[PDB]
Amino acid sequence: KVVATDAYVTRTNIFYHASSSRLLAVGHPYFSIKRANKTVVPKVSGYQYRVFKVVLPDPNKFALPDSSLFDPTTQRLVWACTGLEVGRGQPLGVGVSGHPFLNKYDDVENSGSGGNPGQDNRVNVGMDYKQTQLCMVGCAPPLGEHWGKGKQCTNTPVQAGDCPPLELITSVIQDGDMVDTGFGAMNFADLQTNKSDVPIDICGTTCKYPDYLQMAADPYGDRLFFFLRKEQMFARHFFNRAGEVGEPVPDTLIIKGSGNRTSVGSSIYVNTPSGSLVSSEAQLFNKPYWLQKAQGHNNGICWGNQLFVTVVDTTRSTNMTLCASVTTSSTYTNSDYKEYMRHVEEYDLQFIFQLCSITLSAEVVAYIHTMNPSVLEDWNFPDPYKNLSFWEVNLKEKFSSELDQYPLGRKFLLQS
Amino acid sequence: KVVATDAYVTRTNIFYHASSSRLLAVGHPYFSIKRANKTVVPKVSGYQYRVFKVVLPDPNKFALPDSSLFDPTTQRLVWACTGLEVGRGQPLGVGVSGHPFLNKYDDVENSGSGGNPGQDNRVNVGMDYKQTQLCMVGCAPPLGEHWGKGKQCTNTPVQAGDCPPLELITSVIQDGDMVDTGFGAMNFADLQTNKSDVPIDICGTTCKYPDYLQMAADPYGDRLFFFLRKEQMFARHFFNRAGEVGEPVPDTLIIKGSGNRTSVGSSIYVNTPSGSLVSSEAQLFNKPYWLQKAQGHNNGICWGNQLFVTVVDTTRSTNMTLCASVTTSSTYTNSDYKEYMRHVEEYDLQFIFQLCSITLSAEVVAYIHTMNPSVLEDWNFPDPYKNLSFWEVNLKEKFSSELDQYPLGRKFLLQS
Amino acid sequence: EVQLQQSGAEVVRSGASVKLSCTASGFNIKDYAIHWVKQRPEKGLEWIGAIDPEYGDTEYVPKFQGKATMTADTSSNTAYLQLSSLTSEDTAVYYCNAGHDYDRGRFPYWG
Repeated sequence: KVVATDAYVTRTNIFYHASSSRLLAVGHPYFSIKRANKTVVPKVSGYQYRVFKVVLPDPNKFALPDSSLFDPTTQRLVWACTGLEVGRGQPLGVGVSGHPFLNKYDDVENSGSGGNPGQDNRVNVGMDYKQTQLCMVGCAPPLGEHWGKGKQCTNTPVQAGDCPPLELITSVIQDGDMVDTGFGAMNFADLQTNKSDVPIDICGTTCKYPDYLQMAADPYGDRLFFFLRKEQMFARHFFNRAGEVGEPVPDTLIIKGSGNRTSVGSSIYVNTPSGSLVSSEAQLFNKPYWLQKAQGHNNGICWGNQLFVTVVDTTRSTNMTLCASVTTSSTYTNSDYKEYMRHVEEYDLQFIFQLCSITLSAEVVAYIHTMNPSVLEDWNFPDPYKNLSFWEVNLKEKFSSELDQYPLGRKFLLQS
Repeated sequence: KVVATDAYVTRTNIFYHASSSRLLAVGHPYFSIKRANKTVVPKVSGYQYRVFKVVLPDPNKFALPDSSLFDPTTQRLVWACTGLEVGRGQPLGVGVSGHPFLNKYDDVENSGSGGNPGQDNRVNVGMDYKQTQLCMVGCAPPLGEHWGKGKQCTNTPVQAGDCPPLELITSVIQDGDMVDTGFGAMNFADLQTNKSDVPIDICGTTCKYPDYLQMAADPYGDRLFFFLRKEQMFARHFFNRAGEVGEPVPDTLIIKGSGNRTSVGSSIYVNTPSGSLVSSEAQLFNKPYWLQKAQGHNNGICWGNQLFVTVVDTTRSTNMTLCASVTTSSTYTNSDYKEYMRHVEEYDLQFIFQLCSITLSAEVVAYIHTMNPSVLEDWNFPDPYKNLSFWEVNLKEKFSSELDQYPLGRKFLLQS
Repeated sequence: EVQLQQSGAEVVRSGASVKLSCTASGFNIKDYAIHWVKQRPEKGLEWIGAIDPEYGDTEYVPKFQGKATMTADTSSNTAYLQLSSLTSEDTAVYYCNAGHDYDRGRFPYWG
């Protein structure tokens, strides 16, 4: 029922290069800065999804060299992605996140500690996250999965303070969403009500993980032209949570003591992650990728003249520390200086597209009415994505037929 | 519009070898030593850029074996780089930097500490930097990028002590500039006014990182004949900065406590880097590199009879400790000895060039007037780089046509 | 250009409440640590409490707990200090002072 694009999309020999030039994002790696109403400094962190909405010029309205390539009737044009290079322009490094009131009780990795459960046992703790690299391409935005407070309720009927129901939520990954760290893909705003179980840059948001299984199993495969990924982490330290244990250890599994003790210690264990070593040999970017064959049926056809490129790069997450002097006392005094957190992201999106024509027979028009119907409506033969947020990359007026004048174009001529 | 040199630069069969002999740099790994006005001991650190300005003899004025190769009119000669080996002659190792008054408050990786904010909480802390290897070749000096105090200001209008505006500044990498460490590529002299956030060898200078994206996007590509790189680091320890938080954690992100506590801990986290293991298998040097094909249009043509070779090697950063006795008491007394820091760098630059001729037609002269016009002026058909600082390597009177009499020449005959 | 304007002098009968205000100390993102000081012609200076705009934290003295109530309006504004059952021992001059950005000791900016 679903056929590959190679059956009804004829290929040409016309190739074009388009570069986004240098793209810079400068902000705060932990939280947005709002004074007094709207944001003044955005939240820019290396552990955020970079979902670029690349807008392509309509080839049916493009100033092509010759219009004899196709007939205005019965035939329409569409761009096909054949080359891609996501350039990163920052030094490799690891950034750290933390929480001045992290819900950490005792370092449970080694031993300790007797009995100090009290009002507030939160400690100022910092950590580095799990290393994650990934990049995807499609003509539709990618799907991410995360665990959120599920619809209530499986079984019945009563509150309160009980464990919230979990539901696997599939959603659209927007530009700025957090990637998984070392604590799963979940909605920390709803599932952790104390605002203190995870570092501050994720404790009020949601970490989303790509739903590779669903996007690969989609019929047309508009969301996964291809993907590359590298995740790695290890257990740095261990500790337990402060507060009441909602679900105690069964009576059958612990022999109660002990004269003293008698109160079972906190049995809610969670470990801090660590991204380990970052190296140049492990880099996925700064090298071209050629879409020789697509996993789905959509073989790189950019329907709607748009392209969604998702990028996650935690290998350049170094957070710069700034120090501004308020005064200069005779001696050194901490009150004279203000410390600031700043993070930066540098991107250079390079694409190479192939022009393609489609002979619109009765069967072709029928097959294209199903699937995305706007493809026929925009061809003359409202956007539901205006509620989401993507990094707009306007590549109109940026297409060039002189391939050898650009790095990715030079690599294309000598390859594939 | 821009064409490769292979179209208008004809190749010959004449090859030459040129060696810089042993190059030694001995100094202080942290700072220059000035008594009383000018420097007596230079700053020599493994984390400095080694930008060698290799001067080549003019082939149009060279004592060639036969002048019948070219016509003095309509034709000119120029050297082309075909072989390169940057030899390093020191034991592999890791050197450490530190600061007797580093702005470190509490070890935030594990836990702690209650409430000791005071006048001065700076601690004497030492650390090892991120491992970085790289080497580049071009006929123009390389471009580096760093974050500096930006032009004031985006938005308006008031001081003081606020966060300084950030601007990505591209500049020329001079010999002696500091490579990135673990705290990013920034101008620590302007962005960190307390002179105490990073170790002393970078706290008063600027760390520059190569702008690979810009140098690769250059039309003529005179700055990147090729490049090789290897960066690696991991997070050693975590801590927070002392002083006032310039941008506090938003309210929505922390539940205020606590009877005690009540004061939000320092939420300015930065981690110490570590270069991890250095090994011989990871070495980029002591092996020849043959410029088979260039990424840019300049396919290894040394315009102006000069060649810029940039080298960064942190795998031989071992800092030697010297101890001189002022006196010799009957017992051991620390007052009898002075401790000194010394670092050394040993290089041996080996090149193999190919003679090339250029037939200067009306179109060729026009294409060469654009781009670098001095190429035509020096051919008889002020230097803006005298304000910069490079390691002068005079290879005039060092060219030899007997290739088999040298190591790189022997490797050239049996290869390529 | 860093001065603090208050509410103004007030004559109150015994047994009624009074509300004092401060100005230009307590903004979003900045973050001051506001203190209040009582000056009685016999007891000198007495510290009342420390309030932090933004977070809105509150600390008091056991002598003044139940006598002085502290509030903070994050927008503009602030810092309101109100006293309940007023007696003859409350006849004093009250100051709103803020050390620049944070902490206790420092009062360089007084009301």
